[PDB]
This record gives sequence, C-alpha cells and structure tokens, in this order.
Amino acid sequence: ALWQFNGMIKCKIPSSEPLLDFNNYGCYCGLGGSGTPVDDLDRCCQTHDNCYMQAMKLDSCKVLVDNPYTNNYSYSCSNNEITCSSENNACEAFICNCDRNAAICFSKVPYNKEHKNLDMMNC
Ligand SMILES: [Ca+2]
Ligand SMILES: [Cl-]
Repeated sequence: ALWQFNGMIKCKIPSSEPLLDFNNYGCYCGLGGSGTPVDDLDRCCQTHDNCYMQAMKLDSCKVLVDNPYTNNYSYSCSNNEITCSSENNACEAFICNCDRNAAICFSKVPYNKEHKNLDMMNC
C-alpha cells in the first residue's frame, strides 16, 4: 500500500518526503500516466505503473480487491536496505517487489526539478 511504498522510498532516500517529492513528477510519477517518460526517474515510475498492471493480471490479486495502492504487505528497512517478507502471500509479495524495485530505481537516477508538476501537454 502507499504507506509501505512511502517508507521504502525513505529507506533508500532518507532526506525525502516521497509522497511530495515523487508525486506529480514527469508523465508517470503519480496516479496513472501517458506519453514518453521525460527522464530516467519518470521511466522508473513507468516501470512501476507497468508492474502494478502486471500484478493486477495475477489471479492471486484478482481474488481480493488487492488494489496495489491499498493492499498492505510486510517489508523491513534495515541499514537503508529493503527486504520483502516471506510471510507475504503471492499478490502482496508481487506488489512489494514492484515497490522495492521502484524505490531502488528512484535512488539511483537524477532528480530534475524542471520535471516536477510538468505540463501534461508534455505527455
Ligand atoms: Ca503513474
Ligand atoms: Cl534495498
């Protein structure tokens, strides 16, 4: 769920308020998306959106209203490393992996302030 994703991003980027810094960025960082990613961070967000789409294709998520932004899962942050838990069931585990991969991706790409609150005519 969004709560866990926020904490994962803070795990990798301890100075951030992720729900501010990484929402309404580019064409993809925020709910849904369109167009061509404007930079590698936006591409991280495109991949994450795609991962949530793939998740929802799984029968294990379809059985539970396991909507990735609201589906709680278990993970830890320790020494700024994210670990998804073996106690997660299949849908939860898939979402946790999507979120972990995106958090790591965000932490390894430039953050370009010119792409914050981008005009969608760019998308
Ligand atoms: Ca999105
Ligand atoms: Cl990690």
